[PDB]
Amino acid sequence: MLCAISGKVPRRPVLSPKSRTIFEKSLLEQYVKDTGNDPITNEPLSIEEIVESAQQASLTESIPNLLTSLQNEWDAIMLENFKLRSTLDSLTKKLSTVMYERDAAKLVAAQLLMEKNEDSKDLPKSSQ
Amino acid sequence: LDSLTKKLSTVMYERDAAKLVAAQLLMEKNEDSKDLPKSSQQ
Amino acid sequence: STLCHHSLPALIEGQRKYYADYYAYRQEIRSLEGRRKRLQAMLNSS
Amino acid sequence: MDGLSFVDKIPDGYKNEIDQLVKKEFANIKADNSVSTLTNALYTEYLKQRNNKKRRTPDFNDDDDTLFLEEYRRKYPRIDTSRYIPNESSEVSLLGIVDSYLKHQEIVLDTLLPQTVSNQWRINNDYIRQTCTIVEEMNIQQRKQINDLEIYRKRL
Repeated sequence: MLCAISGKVPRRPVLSPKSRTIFEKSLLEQYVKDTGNDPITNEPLSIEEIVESAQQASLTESIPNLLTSLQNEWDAIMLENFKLRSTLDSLTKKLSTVMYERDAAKLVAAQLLMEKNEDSKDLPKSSQ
Repeated sequence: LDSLTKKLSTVMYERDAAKLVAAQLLMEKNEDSKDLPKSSQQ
Repeated sequence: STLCHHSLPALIEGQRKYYADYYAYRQEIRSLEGRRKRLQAMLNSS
Repeated sequence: MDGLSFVDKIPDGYKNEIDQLVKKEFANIKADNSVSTLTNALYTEYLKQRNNKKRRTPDFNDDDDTLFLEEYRRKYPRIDTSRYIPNESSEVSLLGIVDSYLKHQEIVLDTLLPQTVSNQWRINNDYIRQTCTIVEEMNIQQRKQINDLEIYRKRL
């Protein structure tokens, strides 16, 4: 029901036979020419390998298509990807804080593994 | 974006999981001290 | 994917947890196993 | 690695304690064309490029310039009135046919919400048994530990 590249609702969906995943024709045809392989599974795939109705009710107030609607579309594309670039940058920063704190904990455990068993060992030796 | 979120999620979970190792370990280490101290005293 | 991962890393940690305590127990048994003998040898002197 | 979640029934103070010890060990360690340039600049600056605010206002007895602007309003209003005719002809049938499609699209998502829900609870379900298996074994170990501890004393 959607395309597995853009996040569309395809007008001419086409399925690849190597990995069962429906893409919109234009977007899958572009990928194969860029690099001849399936985008998801990274398996060999060509244009000939591919195997080929939706209603949108055009608003009552449908000038706006040139001015207001088209403007909003390129606003919504612009401010989303910019905000999405902001999200990717923080995930990598928050990655570094995760791995550092993880390795910090590893050293605590390693330090405490020597501490505990030797404290237990000392109790076993005390008896003697 | 999502592929990094998997690393983020698996880490944070495993971090606080590994954090509970310490809480356990610290209290047992502590128990070994008073035990031996009170025994070695007498 | 969390609970999937948590399963795989935990399942290995348990054997290591147990095996440590298992060997920890084995040593404790030895001290128990000898301390008796010294007591047993109190009756020999009598 | 090993820290039993289900079995260890671990206060907020212990999280605050362990956080400080982890914190102390962190104290120690410390592809597009021109399109992308204007898009990133538009988003960064927070300003959308201005469109043709002309057709709406205009003015009568203008000049050769408003003669064009007037003739624009006619053709688009005829296109408008033709663009409203083919909508009203079908009317609400075209709208409700798309409304039905949206219900098929919605239910599919919530089926996946359940499939994920089931497998997520199923993984946790397997973990639970493991936690209770070993937690007993650790209990067995500690009891035996305490027995030696006093046994070795009472011998001596």
